[PDB]
Amino acid sequence: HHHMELTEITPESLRLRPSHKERNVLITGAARGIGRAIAQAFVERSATVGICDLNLADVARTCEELNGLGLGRAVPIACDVSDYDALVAAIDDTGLVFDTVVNNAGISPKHNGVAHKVWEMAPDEWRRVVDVNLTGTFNTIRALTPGMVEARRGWIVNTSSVAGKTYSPIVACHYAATKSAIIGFTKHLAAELGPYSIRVNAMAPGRIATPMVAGVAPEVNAEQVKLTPMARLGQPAEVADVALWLTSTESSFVTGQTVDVAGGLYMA
Repeated sequence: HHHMELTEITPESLRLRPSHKERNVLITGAARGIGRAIAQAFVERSATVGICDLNLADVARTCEELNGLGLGRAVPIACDVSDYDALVAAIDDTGLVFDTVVNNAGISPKHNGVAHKVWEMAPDEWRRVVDVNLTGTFNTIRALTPGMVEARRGWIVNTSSVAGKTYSPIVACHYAATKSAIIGFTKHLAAELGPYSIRVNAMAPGRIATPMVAGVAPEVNAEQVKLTPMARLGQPAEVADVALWLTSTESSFVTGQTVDVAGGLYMA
Protein backbone atom coordinates (compact mmCIF):
# COMPACT_ATOMS: atom_id res chain seq x y z
CA HIS A 1 0.00 0.00 0.00
CA HIS A 2 2.52 2.59 -1.06
CA HIS A 3 1.95 6.21 -1.74
CA MET A 4 4.19 9.01 -2.83
CA GLU A 5 6.13 11.06 -0.23
CA LEU A 6 5.56 14.81 -0.13
CA THR A 7 7.84 16.56 -2.58
CA GLU A 8 7.19 20.32 -2.11
CA ILE A 9 8.27 21.59 1.32
CA THR A 10 7.62 25.17 2.29
CA PRO A 11 10.59 26.54 4.30
CA GLU A 12 9.64 27.41 7.91
CA SER A 13 10.52 31.12 7.41
CA LEU A 14 7.94 31.28 4.59
CA ARG A 15 5.35 29.01 6.31
CA LEU A 16 5.34 31.38 9.31
CA ARG A 17 5.38 34.69 7.39
CA PRO A 18 2.85 37.16 8.91
CA SER A 19 0.77 37.31 5.73
CA HIS A 20 -2.51 37.42 7.64
CA LYS A 21 -1.52 39.69 10.52
CA GLU A 22 -4.33 41.96 11.69
CA ARG A 23 -6.97 39.66 10.18
CA ASN A 24 -9.88 38.08 12.06
CA VAL A 25 -10.84 34.82 10.38
CA LEU A 26 -13.87 32.68 11.22
CA ILE A 27 -13.43 28.98 10.43
CA THR A 28 -16.31 26.51 10.62
CA GLY A 29 -15.84 22.79 11.38
CA ALA A 30 -12.61 23.92 12.98
CA ALA A 31 -12.24 21.63 15.99
CA ARG A 32 -10.85 18.70 13.99
CA GLY A 33 -9.77 17.52 10.60
CA ILE A 34 -9.40 19.87 7.68
CA GLY A 35 -11.01 22.70 9.61
CA ARG A 36 -8.40 22.35 12.36
CA ALA A 37 -5.62 22.33 9.77
CA ILE A 38 -7.03 25.49 8.21
CA ALA A 39 -7.13 27.11 11.65
CA GLN A 40 -3.52 26.06 12.32
CA ALA A 41 -2.42 27.62 9.04
CA PHE A 42 -4.14 30.94 9.73
CA VAL A 43 -2.61 31.09 13.23
CA GLU A 44 0.79 30.33 11.67
CA ARG A 45 0.24 33.40 9.45
CA SER A 46 -0.54 35.58 12.57
CA ALA A 47 -4.30 35.80 12.08
CA THR A 48 -6.82 35.77 14.93
CA VAL A 49 -9.04 32.76 14.31
CA GLY A 50 -12.56 31.96 15.47
CA ILE A 51 -12.77 28.21 15.97
CA CYS A 52 -16.38 27.43 15.18
CA ASP A 53 -17.68 23.94 15.87
CA LEU A 54 -20.35 22.08 17.84
CA ASN A 55 -18.88 21.18 21.22
CA LEU A 56 -17.38 23.80 23.50
CA ALA A 57 -14.90 21.49 25.26
CA ASP A 58 -13.73 20.15 21.84
CA VAL A 59 -13.42 23.68 20.47
CA ALA A 60 -11.60 24.97 23.59
CA ARG A 61 -9.13 22.03 23.35
CA THR A 62 -8.29 22.94 19.78
CA CYS A 63 -7.99 26.62 20.79
CA GLU A 64 -5.49 25.64 23.51
CA GLU A 65 -3.54 23.59 21.02
CA LEU A 66 -3.38 26.51 18.54
CA ASN A 67 -2.61 29.15 21.13
CA GLY A 68 0.37 27.06 22.23
CA LEU A 69 2.11 27.85 18.91
CA GLY A 70 2.78 31.40 20.14
CA LEU A 71 1.70 33.05 16.88
CA GLY A 72 -1.89 34.08 16.05
CA ARG A 73 -4.65 33.75 18.59
CA ALA A 74 -7.59 31.30 18.59
CA VAL A 75 -10.94 31.95 20.23
CA PRO A 76 -13.83 29.52 20.74
CA ILE A 77 -17.16 29.78 18.91
CA ALA A 78 -19.33 26.83 19.96
CA CYS A 79 -22.56 26.50 18.03
CA ASP A 80 -24.45 24.58 15.37
CA VAL A 81 -23.63 26.57 12.24
CA SER A 82 -27.04 25.64 10.76
CA ASP A 83 -28.76 27.66 13.51
CA TYR A 84 -28.42 31.26 12.34
CA ASP A 85 -29.42 32.89 15.64
CA ALA A 86 -27.09 30.64 17.65
CA LEU A 87 -24.24 31.39 15.26
CA VAL A 88 -24.75 35.16 15.49
CA ALA A 89 -24.87 34.99 19.28
CA ALA A 90 -21.69 32.94 19.44
CA ILE A 91 -19.91 35.33 17.07
CA ASP A 92 -21.13 38.35 19.02
CA ASP A 93 -19.77 36.90 22.27
CA THR A 94 -16.20 36.96 20.94
CA GLY A 95 -16.36 40.72 20.44
CA LEU A 96 -14.52 40.26 17.15
CA VAL A 97 -15.45 41.58 13.75
CA PHE A 98 -14.57 38.84 11.30
CA ASP A 99 -13.28 40.15 7.93
CA THR A 100 -12.88 36.63 6.60
CA VAL A 101 -14.82 33.35 6.79
CA VAL A 102 -13.68 29.94 5.69
CA ASN A 103 -16.75 27.69 5.49
CA ASN A 104 -15.41 24.21 6.05
CA ALA A 105 -18.24 22.62 8.09
CA GLY A 106 -19.69 19.66 6.31
CA ILE A 107 -20.98 16.18 7.00
CA SER A 108 -21.11 13.06 4.83
CA PRO A 109 -23.21 10.49 6.69
CA LYS A 110 -22.66 6.77 6.15
CA HIS A 111 -24.31 3.53 7.23
CA ASN A 112 -21.97 0.66 8.07
CA GLY A 113 -19.30 2.63 6.32
CA VAL A 114 -21.17 3.11 3.00
CA ALA A 115 -23.32 5.85 1.60
CA HIS A 116 -27.03 5.25 1.25
CA LYS A 117 -28.19 5.34 -2.40
CA VAL A 118 -30.87 7.82 -3.32
CA TRP A 119 -33.64 5.16 -3.29
CA GLU A 120 -32.60 4.29 0.34
CA MET A 121 -32.11 7.82 1.56
CA ALA A 122 -34.09 9.04 4.56
CA PRO A 123 -35.54 12.51 3.91
CA ASP A 124 -34.40 13.54 7.41
CA GLU A 125 -30.78 12.66 6.57
CA TRP A 126 -30.99 14.62 3.31
CA ARG A 127 -32.39 17.58 5.17
CA ARG A 128 -29.69 17.52 7.87
CA VAL A 129 -26.89 17.42 5.31
CA VAL A 130 -28.48 20.30 3.41
CA ASP A 131 -28.81 22.26 6.67
CA VAL A 132 -25.18 21.86 7.65
CA ASN A 133 -23.34 21.78 4.32
CA LEU A 134 -25.33 24.39 2.43
CA THR A 135 -27.39 26.46 4.86
CA GLY A 136 -24.54 26.63 7.37
CA THR A 137 -22.39 28.21 4.68
CA PHE A 138 -25.17 30.70 3.86
CA ASN A 139 -25.53 31.50 7.57
CA THR A 140 -21.98 32.69 8.15
CA ILE A 141 -22.08 34.71 4.98
CA ARG A 142 -25.39 36.34 5.91
CA ALA A 143 -24.01 37.08 9.40
CA LEU A 144 -20.78 38.69 8.20
CA THR A 145 -21.50 40.35 4.87
CA PRO A 146 -23.38 43.37 6.26
CA GLY A 147 -20.14 44.37 7.98
CA MET A 148 -17.97 43.50 4.99
CA VAL A 149 -20.17 45.59 2.71
CA GLU A 150 -20.01 48.53 5.15
CA ALA A 151 -16.21 48.18 5.31
CA ARG A 152 -15.84 47.57 1.55
CA ARG A 153 -13.52 44.77 2.61
CA GLY A 154 -13.86 41.03 3.09
CA TRP A 155 -12.91 37.54 2.03
CA ILE A 156 -14.95 34.36 1.84
CA VAL A 157 -13.75 30.82 1.09
CA ASN A 158 -16.34 28.07 0.80
CA THR A 159 -15.80 24.33 0.62
CA SER A 160 -17.18 22.32 -2.30
CA SER A 161 -15.72 18.91 -3.27
CA VAL A 162 -14.71 17.07 -6.40
CA ALA A 163 -17.91 15.08 -5.64
CA GLY A 164 -19.94 18.21 -6.35
CA LYS A 165 -18.54 18.31 -9.91
CA THR A 166 -18.56 14.60 -10.82
CA TYR A 167 -19.53 11.31 -9.25
CA SER A 168 -17.66 9.83 -6.32
CA PRO A 169 -19.01 6.46 -5.14
CA ILE A 170 -17.73 7.26 -1.65
CA VAL A 171 -20.48 9.79 -0.96
CA ALA A 172 -24.24 10.00 -0.94
CA CYS A 173 -26.39 12.24 -3.10
CA HIS A 174 -26.91 14.91 -0.45
CA TYR A 175 -23.15 15.49 -0.22
CA ALA A 176 -22.91 15.78 -4.02
CA ALA A 177 -25.88 18.14 -4.21
CA THR A 178 -24.76 20.41 -1.39
CA LYS A 179 -21.18 20.57 -2.63
CA SER A 180 -22.47 21.29 -6.17
CA ALA A 181 -24.56 24.11 -4.71
CA ILE A 182 -21.45 25.83 -3.43
CA ILE A 183 -19.98 26.30 -6.93
CA GLY A 184 -22.69 28.49 -8.40
CA PHE A 185 -23.44 30.06 -5.01
CA THR A 186 -19.81 31.17 -4.95
CA LYS A 187 -20.01 32.76 -8.41
CA HIS A 188 -23.25 34.53 -7.51
CA LEU A 189 -21.82 35.84 -4.26
CA ALA A 190 -18.67 36.99 -6.03
CA ALA A 191 -20.81 39.10 -8.34
CA GLU A 192 -22.98 40.57 -5.57
CA LEU A 193 -20.07 41.36 -3.27
CA GLY A 194 -17.36 42.28 -5.77
CA PRO A 195 -18.53 45.91 -6.14
CA TYR A 196 -17.58 46.32 -2.48
CA SER A 197 -14.11 44.86 -3.15
CA ILE A 198 -15.00 41.59 -1.36
CA ARG A 199 -13.69 38.35 -2.88
CA VAL A 200 -15.49 35.00 -2.71
CA ASN A 201 -13.90 31.68 -3.77
CA ALA A 202 -14.20 28.00 -3.00
CA MET A 203 -12.02 24.93 -2.63
CA ALA A 204 -13.00 21.46 -3.89
CA PRO A 205 -10.93 18.92 -1.94
CA GLY A 206 -10.36 15.47 -3.31
CA ARG A 207 -9.36 12.70 -0.89
CA ILE A 208 -7.58 14.19 2.12
CA ALA A 209 -5.92 12.24 4.90
CA THR A 210 -8.07 13.26 7.84
CA PRO A 211 -8.72 10.79 10.62
CA MET A 212 -12.08 9.69 9.10
CA VAL A 213 -10.52 9.08 5.65
CA ALA A 214 -7.27 7.46 6.73
CA GLY A 215 -9.20 5.10 9.05
CA VAL A 216 -11.27 3.43 6.22
CA ALA A 217 -10.33 -0.05 4.94
CA PRO A 218 -6.96 -0.01 3.15
CA GLU A 219 -8.79 -1.20 0.04
CA VAL A 220 -10.97 1.89 -0.16
CA ASN A 221 -8.11 4.36 0.20
CA ALA A 222 -6.00 2.24 -2.03
CA GLU A 223 -8.65 2.51 -4.76
CA GLN A 224 -8.91 6.26 -4.33
CA VAL A 225 -5.11 6.63 -4.46
CA LYS A 226 -5.03 4.49 -7.61
CA LEU A 227 -7.50 6.99 -9.14
CA THR A 228 -5.28 9.92 -8.13
CA PRO A 229 -2.59 10.88 -10.70
CA MET A 230 -0.29 12.26 -7.95
CA ALA A 231 -0.41 8.85 -6.27
CA ARG A 232 -1.20 9.83 -2.70
CA LEU A 233 -3.84 11.26 -0.42
CA GLY A 234 -3.77 15.02 0.09
CA GLN A 235 -2.68 16.39 3.45
CA PRO A 236 -4.97 18.68 5.44
CA ALA A 237 -2.25 21.34 5.41
CA GLU A 238 -2.37 21.40 1.61
CA VAL A 239 -6.06 22.35 1.71
CA ALA A 240 -5.19 24.96 4.32
CA ASP A 241 -2.56 26.49 2.02
CA VAL A 242 -5.23 27.11 -0.59
CA ALA A 243 -7.50 28.80 1.95
CA LEU A 244 -4.59 30.98 2.98
CA TRP A 245 -3.82 31.95 -0.58
CA LEU A 246 -7.42 32.72 -1.54
CA THR A 247 -7.69 35.10 1.44
CA SER A 248 -4.28 36.69 0.88
CA THR A 249 -3.09 39.70 -1.06
CA GLU A 250 -1.56 37.36 -3.66
CA SER A 251 -4.93 36.35 -5.07
CA SER A 252 -6.15 39.94 -5.27
CA PHE A 253 -7.98 39.65 -8.63
CA VAL A 254 -9.26 36.10 -8.13
CA THR A 255 -12.95 35.77 -7.33
CA GLY A 256 -15.79 33.38 -7.98
CA GLN A 257 -13.45 30.43 -8.48
CA THR A 258 -13.72 26.85 -7.24
CA VAL A 259 -10.20 25.40 -7.09
CA ASP A 260 -9.87 21.65 -6.68
CA VAL A 261 -7.33 20.42 -4.13
CA ALA A 262 -7.21 16.84 -5.29
CA GLY A 263 -3.96 15.74 -6.93
CA GLY A 264 -5.80 15.04 -10.15
CA LEU A 265 -8.54 12.87 -8.65
CA TYR A 266 -11.97 13.23 -10.32
CA MET A 267 -11.10 16.25 -12.48
CA ALA A 268 -14.20 18.07 -13.77
